[PDB]
Amino acid sequence: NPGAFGDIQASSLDATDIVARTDIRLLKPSVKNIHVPYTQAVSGYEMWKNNSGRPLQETAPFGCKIEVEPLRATNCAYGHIPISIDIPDAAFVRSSE
Amino acid sequence: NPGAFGDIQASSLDATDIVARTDIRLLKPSVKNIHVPYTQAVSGYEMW
Amino acid sequence: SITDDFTLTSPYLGFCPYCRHSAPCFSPIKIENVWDESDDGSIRIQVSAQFGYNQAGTADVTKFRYMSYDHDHDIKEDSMEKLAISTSGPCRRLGHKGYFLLAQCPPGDSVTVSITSGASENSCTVEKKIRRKFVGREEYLFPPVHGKLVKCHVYDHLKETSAGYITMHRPGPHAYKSYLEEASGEVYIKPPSGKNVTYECKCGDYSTGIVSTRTKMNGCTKAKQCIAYKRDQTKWVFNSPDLIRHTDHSVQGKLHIPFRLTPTVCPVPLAHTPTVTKWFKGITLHLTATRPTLLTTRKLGLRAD
Amino acid sequence: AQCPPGDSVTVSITSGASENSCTVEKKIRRKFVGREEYLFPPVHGKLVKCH
Amino acid sequence: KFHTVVPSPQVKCCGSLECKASSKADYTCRVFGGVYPFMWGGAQCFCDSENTQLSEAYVEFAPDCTIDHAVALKVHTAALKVGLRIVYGNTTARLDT
Ligand SMILES: *[C@@H]1O[C@H](CO)[C@@H](O)[C@H](O)[C@H]1NC(C)=O
Ligand SMILES: *[C@@H]1O[C@H](CO)[C@@H](O)[C@H](O)[C@H]1NC(C)=O
Repeated sequence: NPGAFGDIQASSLDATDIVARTDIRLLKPSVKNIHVPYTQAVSGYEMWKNNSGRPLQETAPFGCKIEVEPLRATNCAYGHIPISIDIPDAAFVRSSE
Repeated sequence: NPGAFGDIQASSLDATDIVARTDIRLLKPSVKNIHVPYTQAVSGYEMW
Repeated sequence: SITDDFTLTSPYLGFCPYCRHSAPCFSPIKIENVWDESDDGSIRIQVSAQFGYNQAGTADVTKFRYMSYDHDHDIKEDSMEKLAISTSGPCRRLGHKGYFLLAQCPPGDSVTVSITSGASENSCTVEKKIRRKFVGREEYLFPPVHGKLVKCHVYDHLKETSAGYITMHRPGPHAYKSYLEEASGEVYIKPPSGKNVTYECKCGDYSTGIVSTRTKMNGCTKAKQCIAYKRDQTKWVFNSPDLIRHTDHSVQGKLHIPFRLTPTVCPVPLAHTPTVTKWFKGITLHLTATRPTLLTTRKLGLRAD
Repeated sequence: AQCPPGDSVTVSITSGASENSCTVEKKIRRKFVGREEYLFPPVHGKLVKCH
Repeated sequence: KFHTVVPSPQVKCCGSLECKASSKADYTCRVFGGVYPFMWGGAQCFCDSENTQLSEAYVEFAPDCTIDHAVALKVHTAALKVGLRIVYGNTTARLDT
C-alpha cells in the first residue's frame, strides 16, 4: 500500500527482487530545459517512524524486558510453574544423624 | 523548599549567614578529564 | 568491480533551480541527494562535481574539478578553499570525496553549495528539512560532558568507508548551437581546434556523419533542424535526470559512496534525579528538566497502563 | 533588494570603522504565489500570473 | 526509506520509444510526445516538434538502509526457558529448563 508501512519490500538488504508500490506518477515536462518531473507519495517508513507509538520495551505487561537477536521477553512474572524434582538419595541423611 | 520561592535566604544581602536547600547532587565523574558533574533544581526565584 | 581510480570518470553540468540569480539554472555544482540520517547532525551531500581529484583524476587533496562554461568543455580545476556549504549559517566541511561531501550544518530549510572565488560566484541550493537531531530520551543542543555513553550511528569521517555503490554510465550526445552556423540560408559545422564532430541532419533524410572540417552537407535550410556534437568523450558519468543517456545505457562502472554509518558510542545527558514522595497506593515525582525529557511509566501487572 | 524573512530592515556603510547603520521595523515574511507553499520556485509548474 | 533514483531520460527524434518492461522495483516507463529537449549549449536534437521522450522511474533502497531498516516477523507461539537456582543440603545447582 503506498504512503504506508510496507510500501517497499524485499527478502533481504542485499536481495535483488525488490517489490514496491510507491504511487509514482510521471508528468509531462513544461519548461524548455531537460528534467523528469515525477510526483510520488511520501515514504511509508518515515510516516511509520513519525507515528510509531511506544515500543514494547515501554508497554509490555507484567514487566517483560524485550530484547532482540533473538527476539525475546526476559524477566517477568505472569503465572505459576509446577516443578517436579527428583532429589538424589545421597542428599538426604537419616533422622538419627 | 527547592524549586520554589525562598530557596535561598539571608537577613541582608551582604550577610554571610546565608541559608539554602536547593537539590544539588554531585555525580560520579565518568569522563577522563577533570571537572565536577552536578545537577541542581531550577531556581525558584525565576519560577516565581 | 567497484573501481576508485577516478582517471576514467568525469563530472557534468547539472540543472538546479536556484543559483545566485534566483532562477532555474545550470551549475557545475548540482546537489543530487542529501542524506541527513546521522546522529550528530552531519549530512552527506551528493554534488555533480568531483572532489579531492586533480585535472587527470589522480588523488590530489585541496583541489577539485568541474565542467567549465565554454564551448570547448575542458574539465577545469579550482582550489577547495573556495568551497562553501550553508543551511542557515555556514557549515563545517568534514569530509570530501568524488561526488560526495560530509558537512556538519546548523538546522535550516535549504542546503546550499557555493564557490567563493574572485569572479566565479556560482551557487546551488536544494530543499531539505535539516532539523536538530538528538539521540536518547532527553533533548540537547550539543552533547554534554557527563553522559551515559549509549550507542548511536554516525557518518564516518574517513573516505575509505563505503555505504553502497552508485552506477556510472558512458555519456550520450550533448548538442551545441555554437557548432552550427547559418550562412546565406545554408549550414556550416564549426569544430574548435580541429576536434572531431559527429553530426546529424534530417531536413532531407537521416543524414549522419563525422567531420573535422567545415562542410556544406546537403546545404539544407536552417541550423535549427540539425545537430552536431562531440564524439571523443568516453569518460564515465553518474546517471542523472539532467543528462541524456547514450544508446548503450548499461552499467559501465560502480563507484563507492563514502561515509558509512558506523555504530559509535556517544554521550547523552542525565536528567535531574527525581524526588519521590510516597503516599499509600501512589507516588509523586517532582521533576525538574530544563530541556524536554521523556517519562514512561507502566504497571507490572496484567494491565500495563 | 531580496532579503530573508525577519523583523527589521537594516542599512549600513562599513566606512572608517563606523557602520552608520539604521534599523527600521518591518514585518517581512516569506510570501508565496498560488495555493502551494514553496521555499523557492520549482522547475515544473503551471506558470501562474503574479506581480 | 527508499531512494527513487530517476535515470537519464531517453530521447528519439522523429522516432518512437515504446518502452520495454523491466523487473526493477516499481518500474514506471512513460512516453512523451511533442517534446523539445534542451541542455546547456542549445537544442539537443534535429527533429522540430515530433519527438518521443521515454521517461523512466524505478525505486531503490537508500545507501543508509543497512542500519535504519525495519524487519517484519510473524510470531506463532512462545515457550519459557527459565534459569533455576535450586539449593538443597548445602549443595547448589544452577540449571536451565
Ligand atoms: C509528524 O512529524 C511532525 C514534525 O513536526 C509532527 O508535528 C507531527 O505531529 C507528526 N505526526 C503527524 C501525524 O503528522
Ligand atoms: C578524428 O578521426 C580521424 C579518422 O576518423 C582520426 O584519424 C583522428 O585522430 C580523429 N581525431 C580526434 C581528435 O579524435
